[PDB]
Amino acid sequence: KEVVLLDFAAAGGELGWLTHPYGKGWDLMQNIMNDMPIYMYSVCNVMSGDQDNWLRTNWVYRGEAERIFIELKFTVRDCNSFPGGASSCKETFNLYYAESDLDYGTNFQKRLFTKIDTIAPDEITVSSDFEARHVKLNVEERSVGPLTRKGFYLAFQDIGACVALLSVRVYYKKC
Amino acid sequence: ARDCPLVNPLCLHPGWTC
Ligand SMILES: *CCC(=O)N1CN(C(=O)CC*)CN(C(=O)CC*)C1
Repeated sequence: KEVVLLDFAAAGGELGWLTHPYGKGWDLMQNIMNDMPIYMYSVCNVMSGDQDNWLRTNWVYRGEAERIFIELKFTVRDCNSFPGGASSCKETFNLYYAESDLDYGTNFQKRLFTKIDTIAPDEITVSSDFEARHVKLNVEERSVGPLTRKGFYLAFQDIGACVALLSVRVYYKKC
Repeated sequence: ARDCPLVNPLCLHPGWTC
């Protein structure tokens, strides 16, 4: 019933998402756990101010899809949990999309993106949870459409949160 | 260099690369 267009957790870290700026900002992290590779897109520049960190997906061919469903699983760390810890810290990030008939390739083009929503965690990671070695995984879902162009990008803007994306699943529904 | 803080407890498991 759900036809998967993009699946970050399963994609072995090979999608070539684009980050702006450079390599300061969002960072692709890899480890192996339970003899299964594991990917997190992470950023935590909570100390220095004026953070504007963008992450853009590969281009997704829409095909039959007219309404898409974007499921995210992420962690967000408590702004008071930083020994030191700045007044530039935030606990949300922004989700955007862009439709086009054309690949952008490598010029990022934030100006063509439309804001879907502010994404806020139900479960904030606190210093206690590091002690228990247990993960508070937020699950949030948004919907966009109708889509009418050949393809689309998702993008993520961080403005100074300590965020990890574990899962980004994009699908449409066929009945 | 990236000396930034640990995003979540998954980071306690060694071998992470960036
Ligand atoms: C700020 C993110 C970062 O680069 N580091 C913190 N950290 C983690 O968040 C692991 C989950 C450990 N680091 C690395 O793995 C650097 C590649 C440093």
